[PDB]
Amino acid sequence: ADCGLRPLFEKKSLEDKTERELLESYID
Amino acid sequence: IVEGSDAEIGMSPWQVMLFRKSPQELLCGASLISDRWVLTAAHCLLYPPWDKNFTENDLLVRIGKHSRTRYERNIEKISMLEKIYIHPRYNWRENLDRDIALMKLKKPVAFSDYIHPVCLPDRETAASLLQAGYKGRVTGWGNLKETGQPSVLQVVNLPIVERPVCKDSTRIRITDNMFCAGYKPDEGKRGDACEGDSGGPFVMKSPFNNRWYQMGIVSWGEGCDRDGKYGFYTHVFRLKKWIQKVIDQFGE
Amino acid sequence: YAAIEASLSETFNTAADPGRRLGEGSKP
Ligand SMILES: *[C@@H]1O[C@H](CO)[C@@H](O)[C@H](O)[C@H]1NC(C)=O
Ligand code: NA
Repeated sequence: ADCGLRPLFEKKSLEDKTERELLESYID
Repeated sequence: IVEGSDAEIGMSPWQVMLFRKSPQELLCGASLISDRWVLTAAHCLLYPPWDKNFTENDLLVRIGKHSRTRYERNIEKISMLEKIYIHPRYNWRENLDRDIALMKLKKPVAFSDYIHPVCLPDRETAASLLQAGYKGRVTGWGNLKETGQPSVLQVVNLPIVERPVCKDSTRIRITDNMFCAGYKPDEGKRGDACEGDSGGPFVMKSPFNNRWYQMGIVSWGEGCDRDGKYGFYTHVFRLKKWIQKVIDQFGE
Repeated sequence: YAAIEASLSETFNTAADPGRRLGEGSKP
């Protein structure tokens, strides 16, 4: 319900320094 | 964490520090999965060949931390363990098969910007996300090199590895409750988990719902960041049923 | 508890991981 979602990022619509590296990896 | 970078604040709010009472030492990491339940590796809590066998009264958990050592007043909460459950088929003689354990907090931790549980994957989340080439994230206050302590929480993104490749990287028997992750020796990047990182979570972010899912538990490896070696992770979904059981039964 | 102790160390040691010491990681 609450879980998986970071108060200081997801919930504040905000991206940490290296999230992109993870998403990009799904594309390759 | 070898070749990591410093975590941001509240970047990994499920991250838990497992703390030894007397003497005071960092034992390994763990992860918050609910307000009462903590998931770590079993080999942190029990490993007979080293006469290692802790109990609910030997340990403490520190939640919401960032600095490894500093007491973080009005941020970190500390909790006491009510019950420990190591997996019944955890084999510590041969290859740390089923290296997983559950800890119940005496009191339910309160959630902050700093403290928040992680998602456990269901069948297809595990099946969609956990694929070789896909990167996950590892966190801990473990050592910086295979023997050196970090100042604060360290974080690294490691690619999952093809099961063939895991198996032909080692002489150790790779059961189905393990997966491995890390760079190939000429992938240019590198980095691994290290000592005192075990039990810490390997998580991935779902591209469908922005949620983080703990896919693996940091389990074992032949050293740290060794070329042509990878890091091994307890497959959290394979063990979902046991987790399910321990929660539904013990602790209402 | 959470009750300013100052009797909890802020200078301790990361313990020793059997996990990292399997196989070639076995130490002398
Ligand atoms: C470890 O210690 C506990 C508590 O005394 C004991 O009940 C348990 O059976 C022990 N496990 C082993 C096999 O060392
Ligand atoms: Na490696």
